[PDB]
Amino acid sequence: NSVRDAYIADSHNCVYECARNEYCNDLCTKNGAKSGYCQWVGKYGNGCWCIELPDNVPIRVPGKCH
Repeated sequence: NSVRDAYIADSHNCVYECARNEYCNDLCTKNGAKSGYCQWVGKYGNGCWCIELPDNVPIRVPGKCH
């Protein structure tokens, strides 16, 4: 598939921390996702989670934020 649900990440494999769900919905949708929300707890801790984020945008993968 060309989309996936995951933490959106930058070019350094770092999540985007969040204080508001709105921040994440905006961030996710402007990058092509259908919606998003803030995770205050999750696999990698605090960060925005996007629904159906296209695969030309990075997601947090195993390893470190560098």
